[PDB]
Amino acid sequence: QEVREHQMKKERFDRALESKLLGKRHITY
Amino acid sequence: SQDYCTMLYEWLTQGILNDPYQEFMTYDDLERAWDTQYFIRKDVLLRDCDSEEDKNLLFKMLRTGILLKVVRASLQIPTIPSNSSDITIQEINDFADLMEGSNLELYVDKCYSRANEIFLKLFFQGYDLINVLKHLQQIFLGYQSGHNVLKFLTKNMGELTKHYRNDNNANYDKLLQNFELERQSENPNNLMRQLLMIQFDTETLPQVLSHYLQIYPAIYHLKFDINIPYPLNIIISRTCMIKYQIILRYQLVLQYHSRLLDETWMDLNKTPSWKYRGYSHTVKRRIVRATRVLHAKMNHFIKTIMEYFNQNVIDKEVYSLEKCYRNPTLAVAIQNELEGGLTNIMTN
Repeated sequence: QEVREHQMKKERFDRALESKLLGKRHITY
Repeated sequence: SQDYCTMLYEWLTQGILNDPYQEFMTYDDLERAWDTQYFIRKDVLLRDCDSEEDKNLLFKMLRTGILLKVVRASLQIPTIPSNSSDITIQEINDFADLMEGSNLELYVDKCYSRANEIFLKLFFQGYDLINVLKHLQQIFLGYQSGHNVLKFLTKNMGELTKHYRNDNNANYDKLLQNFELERQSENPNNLMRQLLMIQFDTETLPQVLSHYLQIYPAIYHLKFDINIPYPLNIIISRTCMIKYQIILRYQLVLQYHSRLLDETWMDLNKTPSWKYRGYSHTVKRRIVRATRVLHAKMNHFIKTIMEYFNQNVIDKEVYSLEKCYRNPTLAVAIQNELEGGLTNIMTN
């Protein structure tokens, strides 16, 4: 589970960086 | 639905979007200047698109259409003939049969593989993605390019420290002129180096690191940037650019500190006022030897950690990125591998 939590920390950092980088996810009408 | 099957076939084989009745499940903007946003209409979908499999199917179809439209806009052709590849797609005739059978998935996978193959061939033979990645590794990662940045540092030693000690009112026009003359002397074949632009940030490197991460902090206010054009911007996003900027600033800090250490050592070893002793000093082994031992410890720390980094992180990532594009299959997969490597570098 050590590699699992390491990958989870990496994914959390990636999510934080993607949210900081202009938020490419959007929804329109 | 004979019209809807034809529209879907056109979208999956040429990427041409013609929805005058707002019936197709996907439509793009500009009907940011080069990158248009593709909106998926859930009110006119053919399935639920809620499960992971259906979401991946929809994303694959949308990526196929986007790649087709990008190839069309790059080749300046109204349509992509089937002779450009070895994959042919048959038009849908029975909507119920297509929905109930796996023929839809087969055709989608076939067209997606065809689009990915065409895109990879184009970006590998006409755009030289290998040269592009080599140039970006030389610019931001310092891969086999330490000489240029070391020469730049040695040429702008006083300018950098005076800009870091002064406020924002200090004119950096001399540094900008040095950078532009260096870029002009650089060979024009290197598009990345010719498009490299320099700028000043109000925040420092530890400041931006604490702003981007969960850590705590007027030095090192310089940075560089590349304006990724079309159609390369759909692959090279801005998050990888910011990662490159952060890595470049970190490497610049390390190289400037090592240059300061080397200059201090050269002064200590070449100044006669330092290497001279006598007149019953009784202070030589107490002061000069002490500061030399301190400088040797600082070297055996800084150079050692820099070697460890550039070997077990930088070199490994360079080797992985060099071996990844061997017989590629998906440009999106290459980009995902690059982003994962950058994330590993940042999270080490």
